[PDB]
Amino acid sequence: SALHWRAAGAATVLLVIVLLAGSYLAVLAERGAPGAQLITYPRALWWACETATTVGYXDLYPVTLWGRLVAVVVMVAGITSFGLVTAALATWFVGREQERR
Amino acid sequence: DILLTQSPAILSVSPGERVSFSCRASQSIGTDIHWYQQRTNGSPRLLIKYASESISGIPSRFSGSGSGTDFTLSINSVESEDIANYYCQQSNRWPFTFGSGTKLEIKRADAAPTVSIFPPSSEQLTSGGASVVCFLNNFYPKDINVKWKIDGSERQNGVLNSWTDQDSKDSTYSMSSTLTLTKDEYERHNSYTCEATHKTSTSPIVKSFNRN
Amino acid sequence: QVQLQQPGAELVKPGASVKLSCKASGYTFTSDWIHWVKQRPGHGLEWIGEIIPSYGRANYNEKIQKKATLTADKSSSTAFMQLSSLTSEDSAVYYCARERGDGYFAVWGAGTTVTVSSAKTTPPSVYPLAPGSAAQTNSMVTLGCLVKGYFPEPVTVTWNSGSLSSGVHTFPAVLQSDLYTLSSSVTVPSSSWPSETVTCNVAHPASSTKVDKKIVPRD
Amino acid sequence: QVQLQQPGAELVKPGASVKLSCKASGYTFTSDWIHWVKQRPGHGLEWIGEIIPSYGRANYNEKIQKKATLTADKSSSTAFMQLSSLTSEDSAVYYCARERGDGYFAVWGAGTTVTVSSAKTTPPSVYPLAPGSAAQTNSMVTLGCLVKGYFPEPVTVTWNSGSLSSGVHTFPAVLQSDLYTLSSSVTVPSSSWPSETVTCNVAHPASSTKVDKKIVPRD
Ligand SMILES: CCCCCCCCC(=O)OC[C@H](CO)OC(=O)CCC
Ligand SMILES: [K+]
Ligand SMILES: [K+]
Ligand SMILES: [K+]
Ligand SMILES: [K+]
Ligand SMILES: [K+]
Ligand SMILES: [K+]
Repeated sequence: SALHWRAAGAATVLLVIVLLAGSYLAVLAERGAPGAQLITYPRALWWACETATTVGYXDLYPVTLWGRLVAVVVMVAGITSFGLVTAALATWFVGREQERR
Repeated sequence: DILLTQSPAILSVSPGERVSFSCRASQSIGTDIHWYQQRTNGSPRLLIKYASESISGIPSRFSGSGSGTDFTLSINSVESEDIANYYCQQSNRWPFTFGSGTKLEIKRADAAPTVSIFPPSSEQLTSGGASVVCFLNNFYPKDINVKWKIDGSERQNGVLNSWTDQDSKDSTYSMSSTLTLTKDEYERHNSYTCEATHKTSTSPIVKSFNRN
Repeated sequence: QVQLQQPGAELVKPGASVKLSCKASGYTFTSDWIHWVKQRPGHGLEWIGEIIPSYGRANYNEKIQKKATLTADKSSSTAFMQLSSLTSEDSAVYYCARERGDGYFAVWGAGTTVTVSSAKTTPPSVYPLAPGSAAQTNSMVTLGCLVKGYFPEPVTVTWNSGSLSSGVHTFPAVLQSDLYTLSSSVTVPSSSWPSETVTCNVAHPASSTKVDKKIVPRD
Repeated sequence: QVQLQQPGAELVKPGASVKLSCKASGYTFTSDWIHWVKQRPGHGLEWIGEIIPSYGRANYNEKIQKKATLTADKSSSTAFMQLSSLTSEDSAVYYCARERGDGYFAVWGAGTTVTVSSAKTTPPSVYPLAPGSAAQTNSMVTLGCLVKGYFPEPVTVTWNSGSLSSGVHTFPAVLQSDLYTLSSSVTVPSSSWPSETVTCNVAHPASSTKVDKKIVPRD
């Protein structure tokens, strides 16, 4: 197993961890702010997924400073992970294309 | 913060009939509404979650509906055990809040009261006191009057009354009237009477005893 | 088994402070929150605050004056609410409840009746209530037991340690001269008494005193 | 051709259950949903539930008590609604409708009249109604046929197997002693009768009986 592939799998396991920790900490950060909606865990994990993939419908989002900081970590972890996979697919294609030559 | 309005505050229905409690939120809360039941002296009990989801252990008779700002808790064929207070609570936005509550009341057939008179006990006298207790049990409607007569003469001093809430066993009401007097005051009198005036009888139901 | 255990009562003098407890059992998760709800006699449910034990953070109802401070003990699985500088306005039943972080209160404690009074604790006097010698009887007979001279509320009255629930009425207490009084009533088929015992159990949490009183016929 | 076929009627005793059917024809897609709508006499349309045959999943109106269970049969292209433990409150016309998954009901069934009664089925007696011998006539003449002694509703009355629609009035049924009665009226130019036949066709789905009755002059 090549490095690019390992970094990818590793990025995916880390993403799943950031999603679960993100869901937990967003609820922790948001309860206490009047009007906040990101306050029960099942919808926070869903919020965490749509943030990490950058879709951002939104239907829910953080209103406090710490929930937002948590949002930024989720965003960056998702963008980095999906980017790592893209780059791993590139390394794979470039390697196999040099063999077809 | 989200204001939950429950109206009416009191709902009266006939046995076996279908009833509906209403809860209106000041703004839209999807289906994040939960219903609880609290019987007299009891702690709240979860009945429906997320507006319409069943809870294990709760009679199928109970159901919820609504989304948005308007919610309904329904009971198919209400029965005595349903006599209680009902609350809605929302979890859509911080902080969680409760509605003010709706009381369920059942209109059953009229029932005459069962009166019982009890002389003070020996253990009580020994401590220098006397209490003549009278129970007016399982009557309906709840409107009722009780009169005390000592040796044929109406007594009013030292009389404390107490009424129970509609009974969740048979939808009736009951009341207890207690005449408290010192051993002395109790010793210089013969018979004690308890008279109950109720809608079910033009004549009062009375109970008396004489300390021989 | 009971998931949340709370003391039955607490007497507190105006200006003083008390710390209520809520001991939890059953499944416990990192996503659990313990809530406290206040209910005054004849009134509704009022949210006070919440705490997430696994992390120790608490939030409070901003619409009301802050009388509470919440803390939790991970090892003993107990949540505590410190009420301070109380007044009569603070007298009510305080329930704790558990929420699995999904918004609804799956289970509630039995509640702690708190009384803010300068008065003094006093156990109740339990007296029997058997029919008088002249009282005629039908297919059913009614007995009861009188509970008076106690403070503060409440008292719990059971018949035959609970096995006798049907046919029971316990009237609300009445306050007179810093002392409460109430009576409970029980109706059993006349042919079953006194051949079969009928005892009333009266518990008064505020004084840690529980007493029984068998009901037998007069003379 | 008729896209949704449903039985005309069903008689059910209180407490019993019945299963209504809706046979569909025409184009059928994976995105079709079949809906059921209840309508009580003199009242509006009430949504009951829906089912997507291609997958077998059904949803129901939560605002009302659940009396229905929906199922579908892919091979026979038929949707079924099982109503159970019925009472008079459940007596009404039940329509099925088809939605191509885009929100509106493109086509509806004719509907099944359901009656919840302890009564018994009874075919209708069809009698003629020709003018009396002294009745003078204008450029038009009026004939009719009397339908009585039937149960439950409904009955469908046509004139000359449908070819005669204009000039027709079928009055609403009246209930008396567990039996319905109604009359239908037809007006044709006086010169056309009786040279040209005029027959009234009366169908009563609840008893699977259809009968005709030609209308001729008296004596
Ligand atoms: C790939 C990530 C997908 C995340 C989906 C989250 C859905 C949340 C939800 O609605 O869940 C609703 C239910 C309750 O109805 O909550 C639960 O007990 C389920 C545990 C997740
Ligand atoms: K994007
Ligand atoms: K986006
Ligand atoms: K977006
Ligand atoms: K958006
Ligand atoms: K948006
Ligand atoms: K991208």
